[PDB]
Amino acid sequence: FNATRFASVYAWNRKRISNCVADYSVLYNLFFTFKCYGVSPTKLND
Amino acid sequence: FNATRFASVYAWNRKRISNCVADYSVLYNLFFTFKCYGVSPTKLNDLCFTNVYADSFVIRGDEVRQIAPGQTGNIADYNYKLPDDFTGCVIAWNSNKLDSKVSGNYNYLYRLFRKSNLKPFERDISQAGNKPCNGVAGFNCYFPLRSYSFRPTYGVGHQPYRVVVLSFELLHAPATVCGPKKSTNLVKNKCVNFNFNGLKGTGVLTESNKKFLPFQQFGRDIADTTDAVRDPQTL
Amino acid sequence: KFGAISSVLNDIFSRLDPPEAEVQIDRLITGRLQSLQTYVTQQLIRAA
Amino acid sequence: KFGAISSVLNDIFSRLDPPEAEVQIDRLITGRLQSLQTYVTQQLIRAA
Amino acid sequence: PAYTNSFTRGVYYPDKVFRSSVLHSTQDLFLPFFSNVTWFHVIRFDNPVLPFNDGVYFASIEKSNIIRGWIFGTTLDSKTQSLLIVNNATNVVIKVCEFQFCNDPFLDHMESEFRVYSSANNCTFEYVSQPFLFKNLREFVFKNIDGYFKIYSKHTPIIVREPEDLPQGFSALEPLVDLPIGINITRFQTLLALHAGAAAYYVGYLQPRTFLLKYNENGTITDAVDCAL
Ligand SMILES: *[C@@H]1O[C@H](CO)[C@@H](O)[C@H](O)[C@H]1NC(C)=O
Ligand SMILES: *[C@@H]1O[C@H](CO)[C@@H](O)[C@H](O)[C@H]1NC(C)=O
Ligand SMILES: *[C@@H]1O[C@H](CO)[C@@H](O)[C@H](O)[C@H]1NC(C)=O
Ligand SMILES: *[C@@H]1O[C@H](CO)[C@@H](O)[C@H](O)[C@H]1NC(C)=O
Ligand SMILES: *[C@@H]1O[C@H](CO)[C@@H](O)[C@H](O)[C@H]1NC(C)=O
Repeated sequence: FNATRFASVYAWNRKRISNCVADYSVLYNLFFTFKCYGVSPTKLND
Repeated sequence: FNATRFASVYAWNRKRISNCVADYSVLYNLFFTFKCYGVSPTKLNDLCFTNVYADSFVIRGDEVRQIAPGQTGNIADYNYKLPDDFTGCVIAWNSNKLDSKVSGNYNYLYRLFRKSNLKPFERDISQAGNKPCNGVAGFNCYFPLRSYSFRPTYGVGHQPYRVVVLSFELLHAPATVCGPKKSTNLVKNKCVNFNFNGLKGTGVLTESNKKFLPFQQFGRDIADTTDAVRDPQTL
Repeated sequence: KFGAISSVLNDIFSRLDPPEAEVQIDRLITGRLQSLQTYVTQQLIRAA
Repeated sequence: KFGAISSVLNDIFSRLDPPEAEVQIDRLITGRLQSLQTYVTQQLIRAA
Repeated sequence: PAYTNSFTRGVYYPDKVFRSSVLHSTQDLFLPFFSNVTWFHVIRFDNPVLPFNDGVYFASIEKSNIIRGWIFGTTLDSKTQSLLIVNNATNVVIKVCEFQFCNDPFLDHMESEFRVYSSANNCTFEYVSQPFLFKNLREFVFKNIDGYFKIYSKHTPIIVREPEDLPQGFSALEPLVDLPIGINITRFQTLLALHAGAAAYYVGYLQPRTFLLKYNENGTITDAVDCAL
């Protein structure tokens, strides 16, 4: 989420997130757009 | 709306509104957001409401999304919780010209921490663990009410936004609030389209033997279709 | 209610905007057509 | 699945928020009622 | 504490829509039929603290109007918000302040409010209207749903036979007032107007049960059955 330089759209960076416990509350910490498909934002921590 | 003094989010003040016509058109005239749930915004004028309750509070601009049905957050779970099935509007507008000072704003606070989640349409005007606090600050102890410390130099998501929530019920009681719609003289024993207290239907209206008790305003058939209505102007 | 906000149609028209209602009243029409098709099927079996 | 995201009820309640589920589970309920109306109709015809 | 039986009482009108000659099934918070309810008799004095438990059915049999009102609150002190009901010879005062109640909030001895409350902080409510209240049976149902306080009341005089018994009869409770209190009603306590007298009052708790109410002609609920009894 925080990088000195994000990747360009033509060559987007794909980061594999695994073998960890993910809390999605931290994301909302940083005007935030959070559109979720197939799932809703509140249910992610469940 | 046009009040200099509002209320803190933890102690939001709810204003009873009844026995008057409400022209929602004035609010539309006033920089403002008019997101409504249960009723769409344009249809509010041609409706009659049982009671209109205004929940007035001040929050930040990023916490407006917390004031929502089914939404979990700081303000939603600890300050002002909305029901999943209410009928009403949420109105939020930026007022940093009246609610921001250079040093800060200690008039408006928010409850940062609480023991449990707060039930909808309730207000709390009142220890994390380990040692008890006993009325003093210590380890794992916090003064739950923290100040917003507003400034005009802050970002737009942290600017003071004034939110009022207009809540009401529909077709469940005698309606004390109605839209500014002109009345029409009543005729009986004729097939006439009718709009009694926001209920629209085409039917023949006749005198009814049913004696409605004062609470009862409508009569319902086994198909849940109104079979009798008490005229608002004449009972 | 057939999965809608109310059983009556004139509330859904007055309370909700025209695009929003056509989602509720389509459900209501589908539920009432299902019930009427169930009534003409059971009446046909009873007629047999 | 009857056009919903899943056949089973529990992942639709755990994944989607209550307003969005009430449409998906209504689509499942209507379809399951249809299958069960088809079964009751065919049992009535075979019982006749 | 003594326990007595509620034979068919606790049934109220669920909504403000007439219905006549219709057997309508409603699922709401009602008092289970044939339920054990607490019976408190005062002439020591029985003025205890009782929990709310998402609904209270209150019935009182008295002559001299000793049982005047109630208090509702979370912890029943001045740190939290609390409701008050006080009835006198003129009117009734329903008042939601942050009261500091005494341990024995006996009304008057008149000495007026006296030791019902000591202080009022952040008072936000004040509904004053017509007063709520041989023996006279006064029945009350309190519901706190989504921040709305619903009171259902019915007044009908009753006979004796066996002393101080709830009557075996069906009487529907008409809605009286709906209040936007917006407080947490966890506990409650009645008020006794101490001054030669006698009073007795009954407390029952509501449960979410399905009731099939028998509306007939004139629009009155005359009979009902508890589905899960
Ligand atoms: C009401 O107060 C109780 C006190 O035990 C508290 O635990 C609970 O969270 C509150 N509940 C409601 C209805 O807000
Ligand atoms: C206004 O309404 C009241 C209903 O209580 C009725 O008694 C009265 O006659 C009405 N007045 C006019 C001028 O229509
Ligand atoms: C109710 O109380 C009476 C006496 O206190 C007792 O005999 C009876 O068994 C109780 N009923 C239930 C269901 O506990
Ligand atoms: C009853 O209470 C009201 C409310 O304060 C008061 O104004 C009135 O004088 C009282 N009546 C008495 C004490 O007779
Ligand atoms: C209904 O009202 C009529 C008055 O015409 C009365 O004779 C009858 O007894 C009433 N029915 C009941 C159940 O009270």
